[PDB]
Amino acid sequence: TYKYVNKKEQESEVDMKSATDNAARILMWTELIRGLGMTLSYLFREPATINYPFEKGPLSPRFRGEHALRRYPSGEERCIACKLCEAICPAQAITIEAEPRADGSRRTTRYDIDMTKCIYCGFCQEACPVDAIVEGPNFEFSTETHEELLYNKEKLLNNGDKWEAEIAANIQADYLYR
Amino acid sequence: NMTLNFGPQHPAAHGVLRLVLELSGEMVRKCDPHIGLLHRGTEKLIEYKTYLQALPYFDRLDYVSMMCNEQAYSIAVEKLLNIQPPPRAQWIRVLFGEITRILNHIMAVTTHALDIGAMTPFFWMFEEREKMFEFYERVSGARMHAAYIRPGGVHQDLPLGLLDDIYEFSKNFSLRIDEVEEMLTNNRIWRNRTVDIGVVTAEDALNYGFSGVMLRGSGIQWDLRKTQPYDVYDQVEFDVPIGSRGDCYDRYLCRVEEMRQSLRIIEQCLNKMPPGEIKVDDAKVSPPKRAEMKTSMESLIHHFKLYTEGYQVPPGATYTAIEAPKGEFGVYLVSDGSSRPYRCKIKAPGFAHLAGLDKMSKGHMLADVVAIIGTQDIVFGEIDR
Amino acid sequence: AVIPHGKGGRSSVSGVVATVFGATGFLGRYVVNHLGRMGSQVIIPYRCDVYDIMHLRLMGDLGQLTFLEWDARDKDSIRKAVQHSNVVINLIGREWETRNFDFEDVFVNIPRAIAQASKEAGVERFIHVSHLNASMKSSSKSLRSKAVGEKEVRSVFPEAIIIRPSDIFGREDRFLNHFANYRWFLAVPLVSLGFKTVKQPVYVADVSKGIVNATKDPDAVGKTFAFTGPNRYLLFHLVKYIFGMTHRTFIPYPLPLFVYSWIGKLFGLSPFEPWTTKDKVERIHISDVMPTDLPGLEDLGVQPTPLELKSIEVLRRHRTYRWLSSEIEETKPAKTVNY
Amino acid sequence: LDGIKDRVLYVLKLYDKIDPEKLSVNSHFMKDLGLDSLDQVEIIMAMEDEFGFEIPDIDAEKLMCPQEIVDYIAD
Amino acid sequence: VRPRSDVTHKQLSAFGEYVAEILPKYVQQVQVSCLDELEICIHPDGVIPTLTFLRDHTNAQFKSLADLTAVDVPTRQNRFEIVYNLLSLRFNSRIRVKTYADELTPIDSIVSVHIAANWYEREVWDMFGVFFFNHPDLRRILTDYGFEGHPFRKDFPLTGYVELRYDDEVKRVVAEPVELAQEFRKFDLNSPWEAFPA
Amino acid sequence: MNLYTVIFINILLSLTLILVAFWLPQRLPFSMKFFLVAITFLLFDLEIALLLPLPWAIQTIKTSTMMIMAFILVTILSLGLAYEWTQKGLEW
Amino acid sequence: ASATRVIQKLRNWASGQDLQAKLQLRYQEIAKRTQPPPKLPVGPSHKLSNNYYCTRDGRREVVPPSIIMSSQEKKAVTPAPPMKRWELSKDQPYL
Amino acid sequence: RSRAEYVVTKLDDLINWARRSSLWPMTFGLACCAVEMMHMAAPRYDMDRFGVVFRASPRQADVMIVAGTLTNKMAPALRKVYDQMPEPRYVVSMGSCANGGGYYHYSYSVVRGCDRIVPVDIYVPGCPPTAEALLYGILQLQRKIKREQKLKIWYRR
Amino acid sequence: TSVKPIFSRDLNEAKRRVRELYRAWYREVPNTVHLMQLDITVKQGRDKVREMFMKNAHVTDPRVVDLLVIKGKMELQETIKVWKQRTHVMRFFHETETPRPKDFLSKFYMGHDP
Ligand SMILES: NC(=O)C1=CN([C@@H]2O[C@H](COP(=O)(O)OP(=O)(O)OC[C@H]3O[C@@H](n4cnc5c(N)ncnc54)[C@H](OP(=O)(O)O)[C@@H]3O)[C@@H](O)[C@H]2O)C=CC1
Ligand SMILES: COC1=C(OC)C(=O)C(CC=C(C)C)=C(C)C1=O
Ligand code: SF4
Ligand code: SF4
Repeated sequence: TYKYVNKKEQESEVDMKSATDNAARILMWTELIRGLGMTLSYLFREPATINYPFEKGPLSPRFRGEHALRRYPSGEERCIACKLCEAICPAQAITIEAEPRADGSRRTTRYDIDMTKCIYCGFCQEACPVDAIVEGPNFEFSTETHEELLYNKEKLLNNGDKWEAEIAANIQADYLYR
Repeated sequence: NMTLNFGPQHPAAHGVLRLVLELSGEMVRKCDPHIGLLHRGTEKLIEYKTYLQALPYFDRLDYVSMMCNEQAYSIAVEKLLNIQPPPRAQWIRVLFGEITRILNHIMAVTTHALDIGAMTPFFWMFEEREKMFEFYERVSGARMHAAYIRPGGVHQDLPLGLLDDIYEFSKNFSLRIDEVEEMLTNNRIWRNRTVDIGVVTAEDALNYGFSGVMLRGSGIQWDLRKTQPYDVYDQVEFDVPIGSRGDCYDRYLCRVEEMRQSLRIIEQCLNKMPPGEIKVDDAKVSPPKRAEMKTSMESLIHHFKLYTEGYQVPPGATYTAIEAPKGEFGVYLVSDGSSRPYRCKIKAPGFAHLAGLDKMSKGHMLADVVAIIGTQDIVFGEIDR
Repeated sequence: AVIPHGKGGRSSVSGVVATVFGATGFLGRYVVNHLGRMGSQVIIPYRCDVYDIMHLRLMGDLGQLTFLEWDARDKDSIRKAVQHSNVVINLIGREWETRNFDFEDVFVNIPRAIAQASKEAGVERFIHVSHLNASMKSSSKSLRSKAVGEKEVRSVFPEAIIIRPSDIFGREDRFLNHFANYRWFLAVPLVSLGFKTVKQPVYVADVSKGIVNATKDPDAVGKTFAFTGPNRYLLFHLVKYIFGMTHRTFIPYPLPLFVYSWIGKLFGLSPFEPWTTKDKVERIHISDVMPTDLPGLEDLGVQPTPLELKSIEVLRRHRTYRWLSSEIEETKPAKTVNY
Repeated sequence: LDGIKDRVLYVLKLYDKIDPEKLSVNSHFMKDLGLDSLDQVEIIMAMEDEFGFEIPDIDAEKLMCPQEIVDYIAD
Repeated sequence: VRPRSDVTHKQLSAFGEYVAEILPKYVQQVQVSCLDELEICIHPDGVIPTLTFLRDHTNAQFKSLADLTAVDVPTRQNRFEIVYNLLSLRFNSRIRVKTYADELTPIDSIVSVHIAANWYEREVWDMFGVFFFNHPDLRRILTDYGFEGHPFRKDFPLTGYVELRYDDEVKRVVAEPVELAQEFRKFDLNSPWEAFPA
Repeated sequence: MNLYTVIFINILLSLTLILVAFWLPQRLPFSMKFFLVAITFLLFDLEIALLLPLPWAIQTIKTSTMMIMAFILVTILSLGLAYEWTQKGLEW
Repeated sequence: ASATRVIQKLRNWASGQDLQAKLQLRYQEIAKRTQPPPKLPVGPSHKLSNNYYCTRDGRREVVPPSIIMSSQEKKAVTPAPPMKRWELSKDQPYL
Repeated sequence: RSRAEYVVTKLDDLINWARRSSLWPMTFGLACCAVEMMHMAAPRYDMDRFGVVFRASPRQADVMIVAGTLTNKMAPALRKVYDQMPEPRYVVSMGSCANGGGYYHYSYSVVRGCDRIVPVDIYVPGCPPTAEALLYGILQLQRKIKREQKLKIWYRR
Repeated sequence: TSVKPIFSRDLNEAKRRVRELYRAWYREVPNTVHLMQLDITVKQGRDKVREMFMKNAHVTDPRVVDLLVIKGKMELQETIKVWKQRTHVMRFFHETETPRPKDFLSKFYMGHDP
């Protein structure tokens, strides 16, 4: 099904009345005045902006935001170094090397997410079997120096501890969907 | 001829464009656009990345129509795997595909005006655009660059409040198109700036491979959404807005109509979305559900292999074209039996359009060229790839 | 130590952790450049606000350049800077005695405390930089004071290399820009009409490369190298040559120094970085000393670079649109004076 | 013509590699004084300037001795 | 499992025979994928002739060039596989004509047949190095002005050999041999077990 | 004088700004169309002049001659314009 | 909203439209957050019977392309049936 | 209070406030991060409110926001535009493509960070760094500009 | 053997083209050093041209030579039609990079893999 836009169905022959109406349109800028009315109208509408520090634009539970590594309620970090979070990262951001901890458990000696390399796809959130690496809600982590953006296990684990309460609520809300 | 380059920093240059102009006085006699300022190596990087981990790349080729772009890769990979997405997923891709064409057109119509000098239309619609991204963020978690449309099906089910919120946006959006409609469609100043500028004849448009609103604006009747119905575009009713003459106005008017026609398609999708699963049930192609991988061994093995290695699509090659908001976006994916692709030629509606700038901007002023780029809706991510 | 691995460019390792206290300087900028290029660990003590040291960040790689807040009067700041460095390079210097820092401080007092701590720290080597032809009796307080320092620091730090550069030729240098900027002055005073003060400039990079090479070479210990240059010059040709490339009229008019030292005193009174200095003036007409000494460039591995070669880049900003396109070939060279 | 020849010789004398001593109107640098193929082309270029006359490669290749140059320059 | 209509695999198949018959001097192989896509394969010399017949034949009008690309099979003697995908708005069908070109054996240019190819042919030269005779203005489009090497060739390193940084000493951007701070981890992904006879 | 006083303050205010502004911080583009416009501009600018005395000339006792003159001037220039339009001039 | 009637009337008029009916700012009409928990449906293939994969794996039952005219009277045939002309819309043919 | 130190602390506080309140940014407009700021310029998160200019030519720009990948063909330009900006000038690197190479790090045509080309003051993280996130980054630049004490350093220099 | 000719039937004809390009570059070096305000000497640059034109002196095959000038011509076009700014040109001179010694003892002293 098609539709002609800007196709004049027929040649309306000028009638004085028509001509006057048109000539008035050119002479007294009638349509231009129409446009001014629209903007005056909004001037009276409530502005949609938010006080950025005081009010925040709404983000729902799946917002990917900033990486964090979670821990079991007991206190044992969730990651067991299966290293498929490294395998599926599209940007090669996550670097993981592991060795059996003294307890005998499997754990990662080094877990480094290069956030400048990361493109926040959220697949790592997807891939983890124990769901140790999660996309945390915080988006405000702008840093003065490039090195700060590179994150080792201690920053991510600390990021995990700080935001665990909200991360748990967010995962709680969206897990049925996944 | 006073060679002058439209350097990248200039706002009208979309950030990266070095149009070497030869100014025969203010009249410009030749343009030699020097693209390449945003070539990222998108198609040599994909060869080194598995099919799922290359999806994200497709959200960054045209960065203003993310999901429609990732519906072309998803359809391609799906063809090469002879798998089809479940019924609910196909409606969701059509629902998100039209939200993206409204999103691209708000981008194209308002930024064109920003270039010409009308500043208010951009602000009114951009507030309507963040309303829309929210829909991306609420369904995928990313305002833009979602990664929601997956090679098989889509990634996660719609949250339980999205379709009501999409109705409320679509219910009131048309007045918003109506409002810039009044402010920038009859202004003698717009018409003069846009009418009879960059006229492209019908056969020339086909020969230059324009394939988009540029094809439809000159009267050729081609929409890959009705001609070759991908996904469910066979079960939704819409009217292609064919323009008559080809001036940059007829092309604007067509873009404003497609936003209106997309609201007609979005309405149908909310009214008729089926109950069902959002991703095909073959664990070999789409990853197993979180509960299943944590309770059934066959699912953990399938999750481990899919995330670590890949789908391993059967050897073959396909060119799949979908009507992206800019025009025909196609992926020629050549596939060896391996889990990672061998070649992925992204046909960008835009490589062809920018080539046409020299022919279309003929006998035109420095100012007309700003309108000519604006009416091609060119995003240099797609052209540079 | 740090075994040197890599191919040689950025993102590679050379194993030189080096505090460099006066890096923000014209010479400094260059010292950090090579050290960063080579891949060395560079600690840059700074006092000026962060805004001004940004130019040093892109040099060197991530985690290769570390900036520390430091105050000369506060001994503790120098202490922590050299805590983990194994090479200390001292480029602290100024031409205008500032209200709160005297030539002694900038040249002898401070550069002592620094090397003193460096030893306490156990830094393998310290490189101290003092101006060329610096007699303990030289006229300019600056030069003499600098001489005083090179002695002292030897007692605080024995076998501490002491490179002694001539006035330096480089973009952002004074030697070349100062004269070129005499344009504002309708007439360009030149003591003895710019004669009998033969001068041998040295490209900044040559100096920098030399300095860097010192850091990575065992041959230099207690050595007092003298980076000099590839050709000497009577101040006359230099001045005119400059004006030549700048394409601005040259009007050499002699000015009795006794009166000129007074002109230096005048600008010297300026609160904001006096442009000329009584101590400068003398220095400018202080003849370059002859080259019989531990050789510097070439000896340390870099072949000096003639002034005319890069002069075009240093003096270009001073030309007018009319001459901007003009090139070195069009212009004439100055003449040397083995004297 | 002698003056023209002097011009030809003049140019050669200027070229660095050419040795003033070996230089003679009958010297063929391509084969004698040791000038490289590319150098011969460069020489012709200098001649094109001194004589303000353009030489096609077809003919320029044919010119490998200064006399020959003089002869062509002649016509 | 995707729905497949054999109507197309029959229509397209027949057309393939039709093209082949009409252009037997160049058509070497004409196949229809299981995905209902035709792919006439032509000798490189048939570039001009086969395209023109498709652009201007009443029973096969293929007016627009969707894409011109060159896969690179290093094993294949003729390294590149120029592939031209065309669309027929009249018959709503697409066909692909693919030829083979080695590095120093150029292909003809079709800018005459379709001017769309003016840019894509420059793109193929820049990335793969195939040369197109009779091209109006062949010159690098996507790569940097001084780039050395053709990037999409399978034999070109991803990271490449040169990277750019600003050097103060010279106050200008300067290439240096690439030195990467975390090399691309080359995960081996192929499994030692096949999937089906194919 | 009163004007002189005002104007020098006016220059002083501007020179003060620029001075602080610089002190506190411490080839062939030609189209006959453009030349043609400038010309037309003066032909019109001169006419503006011959038309400027009209406020004083209104009070002239003649009146008939005044208008007869003024109408002729405006009409003949406008015809000049007319021919400018007719010719490629004014068509940039 | 929350606009004195007069401002609204001026607004509606100057714009020429009942902008109040369709305000852009959202107020208590947007889906409340914490919508109820979702129990999503399990699709086909979850049957515990007659679910053999061999009978549901289009991935590799696909075969190598069919080959015609390999190098190693008759009526004319088109790529496909000539296309059918699109028909003008009926809700809004023009405009 | 009475002390040449107090007068020099208060007056920079004045100079810093002026630069902080009116930052006129100049966006190159590379890739897609430019869109995620066109959203900051837009009505939900106005930037002008904070004293930010939607469009500013290089010579009149205080802040350069590099949004998007800096390819090896745009690098030579960025440096030019950074070099031609007025002296008081600051750079905000937006996007994992610009602060670091992000997806496309290992490409042969992408500079691995704009920090290699232009000194960077605040690094805003995120593939499309959210628009509040840029607004937080611009506000962090304002916190950095408040802390600067140029007049104090000249007095005790 | 049995190859098809790209543009030059034999090394002889091909060499003709190289001569032309050399001339082109030779005549252009001076202009670039002035339109780009490069800090190099025309003589110096002209030697560089020679360097490159000989770096590939060994090629014996006619087809390879022909492409080489096509490519060479393209570079000239980018430098005379100026689309290549100084950074691009100076790169030819490898001015910033530190030269690597080729002496075995030198390499031994510095790199694991020479
Ligand atoms: N022509 C030349 O440049 C020559 C120089 N030299 C020697 O080389 C050295 C470097 O010269 P150059 O770079 O030109 O000198 P600069 O004037 O550039 O200053 C060098 C550095 O010293 C620091 N500095 C100066 N005074 C103090 C102080 N009181 N406390 C702490 N730091 C201070 C400066 O830091 P900040 O700016 O932050 O205060 C600056 O970064 C000098 O010491 C000089 O004696 C010798 C011969 C010729
Ligand atoms: C909508 O098309 C585009 C623009 O023009 C309106 C651009 O301005 C820009 C960049 C503009 C700036 C300076 C933010 C981009 C990236 C773009 O895609
Ligand atoms: S996947 Fe989850 S668990 Fe396995 S390694 Fe990555 S993070 Fe640790
Ligand atoms: S960072 Fe993510 S978003 Fe910003 S440009 Fe690179 S890819 Fe596009």
